Amino acid sequence: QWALEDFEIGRPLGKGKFGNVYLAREKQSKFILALKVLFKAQLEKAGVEHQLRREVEIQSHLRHPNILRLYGYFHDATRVYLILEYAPLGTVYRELQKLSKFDEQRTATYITELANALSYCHSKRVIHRDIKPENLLLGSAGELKIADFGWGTLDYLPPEMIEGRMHDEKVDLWSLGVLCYEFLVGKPPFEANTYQETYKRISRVEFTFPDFVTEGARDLISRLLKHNPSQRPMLREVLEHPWITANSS
Ligand SMILES: Cc1cn2c(-c3cnn(CC(=O)Nc4cc[nH+]cc4F)c3)c[nH+]c2c(Nc2cc(C[N@@H+]3CCC[C@@H](C)C3)ns2)n1
Repeated sequence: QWALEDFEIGRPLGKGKFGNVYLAREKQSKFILALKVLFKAQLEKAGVEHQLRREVEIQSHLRHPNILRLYGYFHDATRVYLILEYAPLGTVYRELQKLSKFDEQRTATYITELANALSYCHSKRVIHRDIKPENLLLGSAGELKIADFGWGTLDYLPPEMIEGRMHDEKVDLWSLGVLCYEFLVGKPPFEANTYQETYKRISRVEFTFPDFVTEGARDLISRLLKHNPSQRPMLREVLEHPWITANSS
């Protein structure tokens, strides 16, 4: 249905592992959006193709306020184009580089917004499995918006995923705890200088808190960062946690 001709391309917003995402404007409507321009080569040469058709069919039917909407797609001779919602306030990754760390109030609200989005996702049996600051964006109101559902650093992946074992929706609960720690501390709990140092830290669940981390934050992260998935809470408990209710908005 769509074609490059129907849009006016703007500045590059960011370069990713398969191509770049540009600011764009559909000519007739004047609708501002994000144009993820990915190379057919870089994608197909790494056997990724199947995940992009997934991202297409998942992100398009996925309608929620905290989920980057996908309006459509197309593919010319050399490249592949996904027409996406534009997050005026950019990535959470960039915000965290600017601020270094986020306060208890900004963290709680992001976990809440992630939790509500993931709660909606776990209904259609949609598990993200790849939540990380780079895939978390910010709408006009500074509200969190998740991108890239088609699915590499180990940081946010739980033991089950890395060890090649059976995984559930509980994978995203763990990622929420790696994020909650990261947003408050400024680095993820298992951050190491090698894949193998990280693989060991995640496997043995070896992480520490700086002095400033609140007891309620120490609690939630510790509840979420459990090796056995069953022992992790579920989203309705995260949303009802005393640290989240006290500090969220
Ligand atoms: C980078 C980027 C991406 N955007 C998306 C988007 C769409 N898809 N995805 C996922 C994806 O591209 N993934 C991906 C790409 C390639 N290969 C593998 C992959 F997995 C993110 C939507 N909106 C944006 C966006 N908006 C911005 C606003 C401002 C405005 N800014 C605010 C702060 C202060 C100042 C600088 C002004 N800056 S950036 N930025």
